[PDB]
Parts: sequence; structure tokens; C-alpha cells
Amino acid sequence: TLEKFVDALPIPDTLKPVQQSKEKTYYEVTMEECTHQLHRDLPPTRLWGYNGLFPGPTIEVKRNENVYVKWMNNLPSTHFLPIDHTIHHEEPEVKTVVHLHGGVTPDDSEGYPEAWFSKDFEQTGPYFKREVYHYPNQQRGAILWYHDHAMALTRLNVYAGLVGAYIIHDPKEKRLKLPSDEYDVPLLITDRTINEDGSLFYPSAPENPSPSLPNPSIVPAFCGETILVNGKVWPYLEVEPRKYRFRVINASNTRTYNLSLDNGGDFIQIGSDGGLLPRSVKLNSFSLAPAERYDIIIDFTAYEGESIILANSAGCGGDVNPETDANIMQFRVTKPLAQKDESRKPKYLASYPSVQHERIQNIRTLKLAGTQDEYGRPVLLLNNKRWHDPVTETPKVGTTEIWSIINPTRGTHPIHLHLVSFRVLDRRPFDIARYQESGELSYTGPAVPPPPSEKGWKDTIQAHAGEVLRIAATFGPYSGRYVWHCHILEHEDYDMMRPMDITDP
Ligand SMILES: [O-][O-]
Ligand SMILES: [Cu+2]
Ligand SMILES: [Cu+2]
Ligand SMILES: [Cu+2]
Ligand SMILES: [Cu+2]
Repeated sequence: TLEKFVDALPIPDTLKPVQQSKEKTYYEVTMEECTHQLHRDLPPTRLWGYNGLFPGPTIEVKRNENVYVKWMNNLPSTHFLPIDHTIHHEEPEVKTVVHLHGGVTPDDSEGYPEAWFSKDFEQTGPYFKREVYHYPNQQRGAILWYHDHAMALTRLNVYAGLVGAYIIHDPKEKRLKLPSDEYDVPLLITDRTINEDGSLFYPSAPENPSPSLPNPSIVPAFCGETILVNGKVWPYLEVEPRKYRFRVINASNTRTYNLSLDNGGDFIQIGSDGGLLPRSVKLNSFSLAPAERYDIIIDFTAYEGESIILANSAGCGGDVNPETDANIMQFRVTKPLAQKDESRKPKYLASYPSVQHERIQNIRTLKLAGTQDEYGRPVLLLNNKRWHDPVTETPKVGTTEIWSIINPTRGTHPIHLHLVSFRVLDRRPFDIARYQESGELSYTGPAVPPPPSEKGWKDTIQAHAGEVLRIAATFGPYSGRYVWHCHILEHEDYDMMRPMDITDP
């Protein structure tokens, strides 16, 4: 296996606009197949990248900056990863659409799975409206990220390399003096399995496989043998002995991480998916499911000279291997100080979401379920509905709902709602066997309110097995056609995703 900590951590460049004025900022980004070396000891890997880069260029915008991005497909007409044709029923093979995750966007710029387009917009999906997306960014400073969202192809196009970071800077937060500029670094974490020849491996069927399975066949979960950060396998980052801010993004298909420092050092969490937490939280470890973001400070001041491993204790299809997936990256506190550390780690960060007193318009009960297809494969379904079934989640614009999410399955699902961020109310254990037999919900314990890390704003939330998770969300400010889904991509694609219509009176 590949030797750990031999390649420096890439810092993706910040995308420069094609045009900028005070009224409008305009970007162009083209998807391209390119080759990049993922580790010192590998031949170059064929990848799909935004502007040919893996990860894509980081986009940085200010709150309320009026942004337009033309996302273009200039990819080959055939995929290099195995497509299963039985999960979705003349269309081009390679379909793409870019979703700004966490973006508060009008619906035709949200990256709807059926708003896909093929090379040069030659063919477009039934919900396609526009080539140039509009991102008004009228929302909290936060770590967002952008990735492919094409119908039935999300797991594949994302795995191929179509991910990048998008940061919203709110200038009212500058007074906090959080580490910034060179000392503010994204960490996009993707697990990959890589063949001896340097080519990406993605399974063309489950391990067995039953001879009843089609070929290729979707798999219910993907666990990579190798961890990459910012497009390099187990990299190292030389840091100065001072405070850094890291924007940590789980851009993996299935894998959840549980991160800690191997020298016992602390993270200071200052932000979640939806932006700054009300109060900073000192943490020794944290769980990060697909699509979750953690905005953290790590203070290297006391650690000069040390090599510190960002470690992982969460299994994926088995226990972590100390030699491989137990490692994420390594910090090396050996970079000379460029200047005095003038940054801060404030306790008081932002308003509490609980300052809001919205009326509960509706209480929606949703269950995570599924069935088995004609081939014997598990099909995961929200409320035992298919993606293609008539829409049932129809919140009214401007109103607030509590969603009660019932999870009788054996694993955690990271549930994501497009458009909004939401509050976490609580989680509560229940009798699974009784719920499965009768559909009656019988609690086995009191409600557990969220920990401090979940007292701010979230857009992707871990719903553990045997629990009812309650969240509260205000559906706006736009009305239109959005989505909610599990963000384990292998679940999302078959078929754990549902439209969400935010309606006008
Ligand atoms: O958003 O996936
Ligand atoms: Cu996403
Ligand atoms: Cu999203
Ligand atoms: Cu799931
Ligand atoms: Cu989505």
C-alpha cells in the first residue's frame, strides 16, 4: 500500500472571474477529463475535473455578491466508470449538472438532478432552464461546496473527481479576527480505491455477485482503500506554529470519518454546514458524514517541530486499518512564522438560531425505508416512495416545519435538504421491531437535545439507526422545485431521493 505522508497538501487556487464589476461577478468553469498524479509513487490518474482540476478551484465570494457561473460540460461522450442502466428507465450516456450544496439559490440554478446537460448543452434534461447559474449569496458566511448532481449518475460523476469548495465570506465576521488568508485552508476529504496502474477503481458489482445481478450493478455502499485530501493520497501539510482555520468537507461517496489529532490536541469548532456556531466548542474528536462541513481552528503554537496525524476511528465496511484508512493527513509544525499570529479564537461567535420564534406551520413525519428489486438488490426509499412518484413534500414558502425523521434501518443516513439550513431539535430512541410490525412508534428513552456542535445551522444531518431525529426548517426565501435525500451517494442514486416543492400561496 501507498506510503503515507510523502506528498505536500495541494491548496486549490482561488478561481478568478472572467468578468467582474460592482454589480456582477461572472465565472466560467468547464468540466474536462485530465490526468493528475495522486501520489508520489503512482502513474498519473485519469480524472474528471472542474477546469480540469481535482478538486475544482476554490470559489470565494462575499455575502450578497451577485454571482454567475457558467458550468460547461466538455467531457468525453462515454464514462470511464461502470454505469448501471437498470436503476433509471434517446439519452446521452454522460450527463452533468452542478449543485452548489448549501447554496441559497433560485430553483433553476440549484443543480436539480433532472436539469442535467451533456457536452456543450447538446441535450438537456426535462428540468433544464439555463446555462449560466445565478448565485445571489444572500445567506450566512459558510463553507459550501459544489459537486455533480446528475440523475442516476451522482455517485459516479462525483467519484470521478467533480467536487470543489465554495466559501462565502460575510464582512461582519471579520471583526472576530479568525485565522485568514494563508492560514485558512480547505480540507476536501475523498476516499478512493486506486489500481496499480494509477486508474481509479469503482466496483462494477457487489463482492459476490449473485448471478441474478445485472452487470454492471450499483452497490449499496462504497468504501475506498485510500484517503485523499485535496486530491493527494495521505498528504502532509507544513504549518507554522500558530492558529489555523480549516474548512473540513466530507466529499466522499459513503464514508463517514471520526477525526482526532494523534498528539491528543484539541479542535476548536467555530462553524457547521450553515455557518458560524453561536459559541465555539472545544472538541477532541468529531464525526463527519458525507457532505457535512466542520469549520475548525487548530492551534499549533505549542507544537513546533511535531508531526501530527489527523486520524480516523470510524469504520467503513469493517474496522479501520491502522496502516491505511485510520490516517487522513499529517501536519508538520516546521514552517517558519511569516508574521506574528494576530488571529483569535473567540468564544462568542454569532447569534443563537434559538433567538427566532417561528410558528410551527406543519409537522411532517418521514421514514427511511426501502424494498428489494427484481434482481434481489436493496432499494432505499424515503417514505417508500420512488424519486419519480408524485411529490409529497410540499412545504409553503416562508413557513417553518418540524420534520420527524424515523430511522428503522441498521445504519446512519446523512439526510440533506436543498436550499435551507435548519436547526436540530433532538433525537430519540425507539422500538424498531414494534415499528416495523405495526407502524406504531414506541419510544425506548427520553429525547436527547443536540450537542453544542449542533446548536447552530445544519444542512446535512446524521440520522442514526433506531432513532427519531427532529429538525426545524424555514422554507424560503425562494419557492420552487428542490430536493431532499440521503447524501450517501450510492443510496441517493437508488433511490433515496425525493423532490421537494416549496409552494406559493
Ligand atoms: O446536495 O447533494
Ligand atoms: Cu451535496
Ligand atoms: Cu444540496
Ligand atoms: Cu442513506
Ligand atoms: Cu442534493
